[PDB]
Amino acid sequence: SKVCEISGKRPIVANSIQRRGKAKREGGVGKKTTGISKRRQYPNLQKVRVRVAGQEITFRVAASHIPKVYELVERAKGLKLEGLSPKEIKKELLKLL
Amino acid sequence: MRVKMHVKKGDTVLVASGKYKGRVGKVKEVLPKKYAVIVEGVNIVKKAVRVSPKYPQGGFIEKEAPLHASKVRPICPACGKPTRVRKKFLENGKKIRVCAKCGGALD
Amino acid sequence: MKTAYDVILAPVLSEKAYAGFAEGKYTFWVHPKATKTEIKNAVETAFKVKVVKVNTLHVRGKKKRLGRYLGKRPDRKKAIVQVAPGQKIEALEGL
Amino acid sequence: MKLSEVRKQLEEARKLSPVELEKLVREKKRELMELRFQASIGQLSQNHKIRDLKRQIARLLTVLNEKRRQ
RNA sequence: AGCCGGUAGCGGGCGUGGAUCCCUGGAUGUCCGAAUGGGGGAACCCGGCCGGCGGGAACGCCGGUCACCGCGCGCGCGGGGGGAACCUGGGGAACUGAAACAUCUCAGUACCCAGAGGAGAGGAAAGAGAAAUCGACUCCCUGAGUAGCGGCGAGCGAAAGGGGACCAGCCUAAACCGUCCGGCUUGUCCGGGCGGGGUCGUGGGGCCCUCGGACCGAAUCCCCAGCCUAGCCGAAGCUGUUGGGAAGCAGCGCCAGAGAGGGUGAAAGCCCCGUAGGCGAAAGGUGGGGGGAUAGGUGAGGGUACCCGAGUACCCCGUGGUUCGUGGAGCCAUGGGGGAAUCUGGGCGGACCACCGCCUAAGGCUAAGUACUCCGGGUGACCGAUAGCGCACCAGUAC
RNA sequence: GAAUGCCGGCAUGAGUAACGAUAAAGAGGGUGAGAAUCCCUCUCGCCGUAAGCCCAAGGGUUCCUACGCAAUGGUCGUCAGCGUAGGGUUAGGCGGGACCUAAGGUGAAGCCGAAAGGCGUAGCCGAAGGGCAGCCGGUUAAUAUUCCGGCCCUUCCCGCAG
RNA sequence: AAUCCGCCUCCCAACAAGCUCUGCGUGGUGGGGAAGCCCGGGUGACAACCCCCCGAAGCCAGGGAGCCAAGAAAAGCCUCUAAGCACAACCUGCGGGAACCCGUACCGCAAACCGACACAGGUGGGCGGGUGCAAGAGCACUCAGGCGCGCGGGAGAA
Ligand SMILES: [Mg+2]
Ligand SMILES: [Mg+2]
Ligand SMILES: [Mg+2]
Ligand SMILES: [Mg+2]
Ligand SMILES: [Mg+2]
Ligand SMILES: [Mg+2]
Ligand SMILES: [Mg+2]
Ligand SMILES: [Mg+2]
Ligand SMILES: [Mg+2]
Ligand SMILES: [Mg+2]
Ligand SMILES: [Mg+2]
Ligand SMILES: [Mg+2]
Ligand SMILES: [Mg+2]
Ligand SMILES: [Mg+2]
Ligand SMILES: [Mg+2]
Ligand SMILES: [Mg+2]
Ligand SMILES: [Mg+2]
Ligand SMILES: [Mg+2]
Ligand SMILES: [Mg+2]
Ligand SMILES: [Mg+2]
Ligand SMILES: [Mg+2]
Ligand SMILES: [Mg+2]
Ligand SMILES: [Mg+2]
Ligand SMILES: [Mg+2]
Ligand SMILES: [Mg+2]
Ligand SMILES: [Mg+2]
Ligand SMILES: [Mg+2]
Ligand SMILES: [Mg+2]
Ligand SMILES: [Mg+2]
Ligand SMILES: [Mg+2]
Ligand SMILES: [Mg+2]
Ligand SMILES: [Mg+2]
Ligand SMILES: [Mg+2]
Ligand SMILES: [Mg+2]
Ligand SMILES: [Mg+2]
Ligand SMILES: [Mg+2]
Ligand SMILES: [Mg+2]
Ligand SMILES: [Mg+2]
Ligand SMILES: [Mg+2]
Ligand SMILES: [Mg+2]
Ligand SMILES: [Mg+2]
Ligand SMILES: [Mg+2]
Ligand SMILES: [Mg+2]
Ligand SMILES: [Mg+2]
Ligand SMILES: [Mg+2]
Ligand SMILES: [Mg+2]
Ligand SMILES: [Mg+2]
Ligand SMILES: [Mg+2]
Ligand SMILES: [Mg+2]
Ligand SMILES: [Mg+2]
Ligand SMILES: [Mg+2]
Ligand SMILES: [Mg+2]
Ligand SMILES: [Mg+2]
Ligand SMILES: [Mg+2]
Ligand SMILES: [Mg+2]
Ligand SMILES: [Mg+2]
Ligand SMILES: [Mg+2]
Ligand SMILES: [Mg+2]
Ligand SMILES: [Mg+2]
Ligand SMILES: [Mg+2]
Ligand SMILES: [Mg+2]
Ligand SMILES: [Mg+2]
Ligand SMILES: [Mg+2]
Ligand SMILES: [Mg+2]
Ligand SMILES: [Mg+2]
Ligand SMILES: [Mg+2]
Ligand SMILES: [Mg+2]
Ligand SMILES: [Mg+2]
Ligand SMILES: [Mg+2]
Ligand SMILES: [Mg+2]
Ligand SMILES: [Mg+2]
Ligand SMILES: [Mg+2]
Ligand SMILES: [Mg+2]
Ligand SMILES: [Mg+2]
Ligand SMILES: [Mg+2]
Ligand SMILES: [Mg+2]
Ligand SMILES: [Mg+2]
Ligand SMILES: [Mg+2]
Ligand SMILES: [Mg+2]
Ligand SMILES: [Mg+2]
Ligand SMILES: [Mg+2]
Ligand SMILES: [Mg+2]
Ligand SMILES: [Mg+2]
Ligand SMILES: [Mg+2]
Ligand SMILES: [Mg+2]
Ligand SMILES: [Mg+2]
Ligand SMILES: [Mg+2]
Ligand SMILES: [Mg+2]
Ligand SMILES: [Mg+2]
Ligand SMILES: [Mg+2]
Ligand SMILES: [Mg+2]
Ligand SMILES: [Mg+2]
Ligand SMILES: [Mg+2]
Ligand SMILES: [Mg+2]
Ligand SMILES: [Mg+2]
Ligand SMILES: [Mg+2]
Ligand SMILES: [Mg+2]
Ligand SMILES: [Mg+2]
Ligand SMILES: [Mg+2]
Ligand SMILES: [Mg+2]
Ligand SMILES: [Mg+2]
Ligand SMILES: [Mg+2]
Ligand SMILES: [Mg+2]
Ligand SMILES: [Mg+2]
Ligand SMILES: [Mg+2]
Ligand SMILES: [Mg+2]
Ligand SMILES: [Mg+2]
Ligand SMILES: [Mg+2]
Ligand SMILES: [Mg+2]
Ligand SMILES: [Mg+2]
Ligand SMILES: [Mg+2]
Ligand SMILES: [Mg+2]
Ligand SMILES: [Mg+2]
Ligand SMILES: [Mg+2]
Ligand SMILES: [Mg+2]
Ligand SMILES: [Mg+2]
Ligand SMILES: [Mg+2]
Ligand SMILES: [Mg+2]
Ligand SMILES: [Mg+2]
Ligand SMILES: [Mg+2]
Ligand SMILES: [Mg+2]
Ligand SMILES: [Mg+2]
Ligand SMILES: [Mg+2]
Ligand SMILES: [Mg+2]
Ligand SMILES: [Mg+2]
Ligand SMILES: [Mg+2]
Ligand SMILES: [Mg+2]
Ligand SMILES: [Mg+2]
Ligand SMILES: [Mg+2]
Ligand SMILES: [Mg+2]
Ligand SMILES: [Mg+2]
Ligand SMILES: [Mg+2]
Ligand SMILES: [Mg+2]
Ligand SMILES: [Mg+2]
Ligand SMILES: [Mg+2]
Ligand SMILES: [Mg+2]
Ligand SMILES: [Mg+2]
Ligand SMILES: [Mg+2]
Ligand SMILES: [Mg+2]
Ligand SMILES: [Mg+2]
Ligand SMILES: [Mg+2]
Ligand SMILES: [Mg+2]
Ligand SMILES: [Mg+2]
Ligand SMILES: [Mg+2]
Ligand SMILES: [Mg+2]
Ligand SMILES: [Mg+2]
Ligand SMILES: [Mg+2]
Ligand SMILES: [Mg+2]
Ligand SMILES: [Mg+2]
Ligand SMILES: [Mg+2]
Ligand SMILES: [Mg+2]
Ligand SMILES: [Mg+2]
Ligand SMILES: [Mg+2]
Ligand SMILES: [Mg+2]
Ligand SMILES: [Mg+2]
Ligand SMILES: [Mg+2]
Ligand SMILES: [Mg+2]
Ligand SMILES: [Mg+2]
Ligand SMILES: [Mg+2]
Ligand SMILES: [Mg+2]
Ligand SMILES: [Mg+2]
Ligand SMILES: [Mg+2]
Ligand SMILES: [Mg+2]
Ligand SMILES: [Mg+2]
Ligand SMILES: [Mg+2]
Ligand SMILES: [Mg+2]
Ligand SMILES: [Mg+2]
Ligand SMILES: [Mg+2]
Ligand SMILES: [Mg+2]
Ligand SMILES: [Mg+2]
Ligand SMILES: [Mg+2]
Ligand SMILES: [Mg+2]
Ligand SMILES: [Mg+2]
Ligand SMILES: [Mg+2]
Ligand SMILES: [Mg+2]
Ligand SMILES: [Mg+2]
Ligand SMILES: [Mg+2]
Ligand SMILES: [Mg+2]
Ligand SMILES: [Mg+2]
Ligand SMILES: [Mg+2]
Ligand SMILES: [Mg+2]
Ligand SMILES: [Mg+2]
Ligand SMILES: [Mg+2]
Ligand SMILES: [Mg+2]
Ligand SMILES: [Mg+2]
Ligand SMILES: [Mg+2]
Ligand SMILES: [Mg+2]
Ligand SMILES: [Mg+2]
Ligand SMILES: [Mg+2]
Ligand SMILES: [Mg+2]
Ligand SMILES: [Mg+2]
Ligand SMILES: [Mg+2]
Ligand SMILES: [Mg+2]
Ligand SMILES: [Mg+2]
Ligand SMILES: [Mg+2]
Ligand SMILES: [Mg+2]
Ligand SMILES: [Mg+2]
Ligand SMILES: [Mg+2]
Ligand SMILES: [Mg+2]
Ligand SMILES: [Mg+2]
Ligand SMILES: [Mg+2]
Ligand SMILES: [Mg+2]
Ligand SMILES: [Mg+2]
Ligand SMILES: [Mg+2]
Ligand SMILES: [Mg+2]
Ligand SMILES: [Mg+2]
Ligand SMILES: [Mg+2]
Ligand SMILES: [Mg+2]
Ligand SMILES: [Mg+2]
Ligand SMILES: [Mg+2]
Ligand SMILES: [Mg+2]
Ligand SMILES: [Mg+2]
Ligand SMILES: [Mg+2]
Ligand SMILES: [Zn+2]
Repeated sequence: SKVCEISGKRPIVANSIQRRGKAKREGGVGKKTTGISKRRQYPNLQKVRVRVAGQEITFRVAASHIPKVYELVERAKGLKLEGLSPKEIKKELLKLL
Repeated sequence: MRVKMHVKKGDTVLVASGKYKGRVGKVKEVLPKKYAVIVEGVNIVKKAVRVSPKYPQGGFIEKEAPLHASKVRPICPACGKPTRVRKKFLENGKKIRVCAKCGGALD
Repeated sequence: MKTAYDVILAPVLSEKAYAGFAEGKYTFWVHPKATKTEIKNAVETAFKVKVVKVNTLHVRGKKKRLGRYLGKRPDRKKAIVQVAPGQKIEALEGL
Repeated sequence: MKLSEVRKQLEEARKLSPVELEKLVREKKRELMELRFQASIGQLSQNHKIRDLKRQIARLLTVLNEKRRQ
């Protein structure tokens, strides 16, 4: 319910538009709007836990960009990350974005 | 920045206006913040003084009341005439007041 | 720079302060932030005595007025220093 | 004090070392307290001497600060 | 040539050996405050470490230093908070209007929040849209209350084009080359960094052949005019008379690139301050103008088909933006799902298809013309103390 | 000329209601320009689980002394919590801090949220709770467990001995 | 980790004593000291300072019993040991030295606090004497102490 660490996708505001009536294309009088109210659309955030240089790293990422985490782990083979903290490993992965 | 004073203590001025118009006299004091000069023996007033240490017997003393600086006119020590004031740069070159009629210095 | 003469401002001139001279208790106006330990050093440095006791008290300024204008005198601090047996502060013996 | 005396004070002060300047400040702050004590018992008619001494002390501290900024 | 603020007095001092005062730079600058050693009920309190003071070890004082976060190899750089209005982004009402009311309106307004700076945004076409055309963006006029949108109600309301202001265009990613570093799955590897190369729509670039060998020039830096932060010079009138006072009246003059205006005892071109016209910076600030550097910029064929920005385009679902309220609904944006290709690729011209054209998405920057008025100045068929700012006065005070 | 308009001024009601507990006063002497109202004396009355004394809040010089009476005081005023000025508040042991923790607050780690922010074990802050060493008397116009006197005590530092 | 604490076993001690701590009394010593009378002070006075009774809700206290609704924390303190260190360090006695910051006036059931007022209202804790009334903090009077309430003088109708 927040922000994708890979894409930056975040909650957006969208209207909820309740409608009545038969559309004109079906031969009806037309659609009438019986209510418009704000709501939020959330990114499909999920957890992704990966091992990187012997350390466990967790990403909060939209389902759309789950493979983008694994690509980062691949490209992390050309880095020197041994002995680093997970917080420090995570910053190094995201720098490759 | 500073009050402009065409006259100073203590050159000799003609009093050209007011009840003492025509009097020539020396400038005892200049009060820039009032734009006023005191001229010897001009503009005399009768001030009451209380019986006191400074004035035993009390009664009245005589004060010189200030004159508005514009009422007064320097008298040129060279040609002895009342004059407007010009400015002249010497060779230093400091600047001095000079008589508008002739050209003598007023200092 | 901080010297003994920035800590000790003036003698306290009153019948209560004078009554203390006979015992070697001398009363000064001191800087309001000045500590008991530093008044001791300041008095010893300035008056060539040995302070064995220091009492202090704040003296709040009096509110005062000149017509329309209500104000306050500045706050002050008093110090009573006890000199070693036999010693004197001749500058205050004055009287 | 007089203008000539001030120039003279600054010239002499600018030839003293920091240690000598501190000892002079310390002595002038001593004399300043003396003036305070005298003023406080109504025995200092020449009260201008207080202001002059406070500004002497300020000039000395100014010179002492000159010599230690380099 | 006077001076020690408003502010006189007491009591004392200073200044042509140049004071007071005005401008610039510097020094000092308790405590609180982003407040940052720690704590705290802001302006108080309590510490560590190094050095100093005291007879000084206990105690205290003085100087230095010590928060947290980000980035960069414990070190360094940066951040924090404030600013009248203006600006952009993230959120975002209602009264009211529709003579009731729900879609609609008010309005993406008020307001909250984040951020920017002297501006901000935008910006160098995956544009427009019909001109066989135009050529970044911004801003003004106009197009136009048009086109359209709309319980087709109340109402809402474009763009192109034309006229103007200003004017300017650049840097990358990828192909390919080089080098350093490290992974294990050992090399024609893969990855990460840096350098070279490369930047486009008459498509451009790479690589391989082939011929051919100085002008440009910054938005960066240096210098300098110019300007700002104090200032200065500046023409020409006397007499009489009434009057407390002349500048009024009278006589006789004079100046004017100056007869704007304000003072002076009343009504003054010539008494004072000024005005016209000129002059002026050692120091700090500015410098868009002038000059100089540096950065950077630069060929033609032919072949090769290597590269040309991905969870992107694209389609579907849910919405927003636009004049567009589901409409025949495209375009631009994107929360969910599915999901390409590298020019014979792709997006657009209002469903869709064909034809004919326009453009080159998924990286970034970019002056000027525009907005505002805390501040300074100039000017009012603006107010003149119940007016004009809430405040002409010690007011965001008293209360 | 009217808006129970706005601001200010000034009337009427009117020398009227009232002068704030029905605990209560009288006289003599003094001071003074002035005295029912200030000071002093005597008599009278009222409170006395208070209407007396101590402490904590809160208030912030109202305390003490001198001088004064325009206003403040429901009258008067020579008086005063009022005007002007000078003086007055003294701690190793009392209270708080250089100690502890409570609710709660804050908050390394960590969690969450369009922004602002919301949580959060430890830790920290937080008292009228825990803890901690001073009693009696004298002195000032005004402070006193603080000054002084007598007799006691606590912590820290350094040293000696065991 | 522990020699401490907890648990098991044995010995002895136990409603004792012992060790320890507090209260009260005494205690070298230092103070105080009435009425009355003279002008807050002097005198009283070389003041005396003793006996008996009553007696707390306070103290010894972390006392005892009963009951159910089952009644903070942490530091000071003591003990255990770890790194370390064991010429140190800690404990005990003594001696010398050192001991900071803030509050302290005054009002405080009220004329100084909250109520626009010197307002019959509101304001938490402690002391609150004596006699009598069965008791009491009730009631009457009264001590110490504090007051007569900041308009009065007459009159004697509704
Ligand atoms: Mg929105
Ligand atoms: Mg919906
Ligand atoms: Mg339809
Ligand atoms: Mg149809
Ligand atoms: Mg519809
Ligand atoms: Mg989840
Ligand atoms: Mg998973
Ligand atoms: Mg998706
Ligand atoms: Mg997917
Ligand atoms: Mg001049
Ligand atoms: Mg005249
Ligand atoms: Mg004449
Ligand atoms: Mg000069
Ligand atoms: Mg200093
Ligand atoms: Mg005395
Ligand atoms: Mg000291
Ligand atoms: Mg104290
Ligand atoms: Mg204090
Ligand atoms: Mg003051
Ligand atoms: Mg000077
Ligand atoms: Mg001396
Ligand atoms: Mg002054
Ligand atoms: Mg003088
Ligand atoms: Mg000069
Ligand atoms: Mg300056
Ligand atoms: Mg600070
Ligand atoms: Mg701080
Ligand atoms: Mg803090
Ligand atoms: Mg040190
Ligand atoms: Mg000493
Ligand atoms: Mg030391
Ligand atoms: Mg320090
Ligand atoms: Mg911020
Ligand atoms: Mg902020
Ligand atoms: Mg800022
Ligand atoms: Mg917005
Ligand atoms: Mg809302
Ligand atoms: Mg509505
Ligand atoms: Mg409207
Ligand atoms: Mg309206
Ligand atoms: Mg309407
Ligand atoms: Mg309506
Ligand atoms: Mg209507
Ligand atoms: Mg209605
Ligand atoms: Mg709208
Ligand atoms: Mg907005
Ligand atoms: Mg607005
Ligand atoms: Mg935001
Ligand atoms: Mg900001
Ligand atoms: Mg601009
Ligand atoms: Mg910009
Ligand atoms: Mg931009
Ligand atoms: Mg481009
Ligand atoms: Mg037309
Ligand atoms: Mg609209
Ligand atoms: Mg045009
Ligand atoms: Mg223009
Ligand atoms: Mg152009
Ligand atoms: Mg290698
Ligand atoms: Mg690679
Ligand atoms: Mg490689
Ligand atoms: Mg490489
Ligand atoms: Mg090509
Ligand atoms: Mg450039
Ligand atoms: Mg001139
Ligand atoms: Mg002229
Ligand atoms: Mg005449
Ligand atoms: Mg004339
Ligand atoms: Mg004429
Ligand atoms: Mg003109
Ligand atoms: Mg004029
Ligand atoms: Mg005029
Ligand atoms: Mg005229
Ligand atoms: Mg006229
Ligand atoms: Mg004129
Ligand atoms: Mg000009
Ligand atoms: Mg000019
Ligand atoms: Mg090229
Ligand atoms: Mg070619
Ligand atoms: Mg290819
Ligand atoms: Mg592209
Ligand atoms: Mg990408
Ligand atoms: Mg869609
Ligand atoms: Mg819409
Ligand atoms: Mg839509
Ligand atoms: Mg339609
Ligand atoms: Mg549409
Ligand atoms: Mg094509
Ligand atoms: Mg295609
Ligand atoms: Mg498209
Ligand atoms: Mg499309
Ligand atoms: Mg299309
Ligand atoms: Mg198109
Ligand atoms: Mg079409
Ligand atoms: Mg085609
Ligand atoms: Mg196009
Ligand atoms: Mg430009
Ligand atoms: Mg700009
Ligand atoms: Mg611009
Ligand atoms: Mg403007
Ligand atoms: Mg202005
Ligand atoms: Mg006017
Ligand atoms: Mg007025
Ligand atoms: Mg006004
Ligand atoms: Mg008027
Ligand atoms: Mg103003
Ligand atoms: Mg005021
Ligand atoms: Mg009418
Ligand atoms: Mg009426
Ligand atoms: Mg009325
Ligand atoms: Mg009526
Ligand atoms: Mg009215
Ligand atoms: Mg009217
Ligand atoms: Mg009115
Ligand atoms: Mg009225
Ligand atoms: Mg009346
Ligand atoms: Mg009336
Ligand atoms: Mg009557
Ligand atoms: Mg009457
Ligand atoms: Mg009547
Ligand atoms: Mg009546
Ligand atoms: Mg009444
Ligand atoms: Mg009556
Ligand atoms: Mg009444
Ligand atoms: Mg009464
Ligand atoms: Mg009497
Ligand atoms: Mg009498
Ligand atoms: Mg009276
Ligand atoms: Mg009287
Ligand atoms: Mg009475
Ligand atoms: Mg009396
Ligand atoms: Mg009783
Ligand atoms: Mg008050
Ligand atoms: Mg007062
Ligand atoms: Mg008192
Ligand atoms: Mg008083
Ligand atoms: Mg008196
Ligand atoms: Mg009075
Ligand atoms: Mg009176
Ligand atoms: Mg009177
Ligand atoms: Mg008076
Ligand atoms: Mg009154
Ligand atoms: Mg009265
Ligand atoms: Mg009253
Ligand atoms: Mg009198
Ligand atoms: Mg009073
Ligand atoms: Mg009193
Ligand atoms: Mg008073
Ligand atoms: Mg006194
Ligand atoms: Mg003591
Ligand atoms: Mg304490
Ligand atoms: Mg300490
Ligand atoms: Mg603490
Ligand atoms: Mg704590
Ligand atoms: Mg955190
Ligand atoms: Mg919190
Ligand atoms: Mg907590
Ligand atoms: Mg602590
Ligand atoms: Mg605490
Ligand atoms: Mg406590
Ligand atoms: Mg306690
Ligand atoms: Mg204590
Ligand atoms: Mg004791
Ligand atoms: Mg007292
Ligand atoms: Mg006292
Ligand atoms: Mg004592
Ligand atoms: Mg030993
Ligand atoms: Mg174990
Ligand atoms: Mg064992
Ligand atoms: Mg005892
Ligand atoms: Mg005993
Ligand atoms: Mg005795
Ligand atoms: Mg006695
Ligand atoms: Mg007596
Ligand atoms: Mg007696
Ligand atoms: Mg006898
Ligand atoms: Mg008994
Ligand atoms: Mg009981
Ligand atoms: Mg028990
Ligand atoms: Mg039960
Ligand atoms: Mg706890
Ligand atoms: Mg603790
Ligand atoms: Mg070991
Ligand atoms: Mg032992
Ligand atoms: Mg000791
Ligand atoms: Mg301290
Ligand atoms: Mg208090
Ligand atoms: Mg006290
Ligand atoms: Mg007291
Ligand atoms: Mg008292
Ligand atoms: Mg009272
Ligand atoms: Mg009392
Ligand atoms: Mg009551
Ligand atoms: Mg009470
Ligand atoms: Mg009372
Ligand atoms: Mg009162
Ligand atoms: Mg009251
Ligand atoms: Mg009363
Ligand atoms: Mg009351
Ligand atoms: Mg009560
Ligand atoms: Mg009693
Ligand atoms: Mg009986
Ligand atoms: Mg009884
Ligand atoms: Mg009874
Ligand atoms: Mg009874
Ligand atoms: Mg009783
Ligand atoms: Mg009863
Ligand atoms: Mg009773
Ligand atoms: Mg009795
Ligand atoms: Mg009595
Ligand atoms: Mg009464
Ligand atoms: Mg009464
Ligand atoms: Mg009658
Ligand atoms: Zn001449």
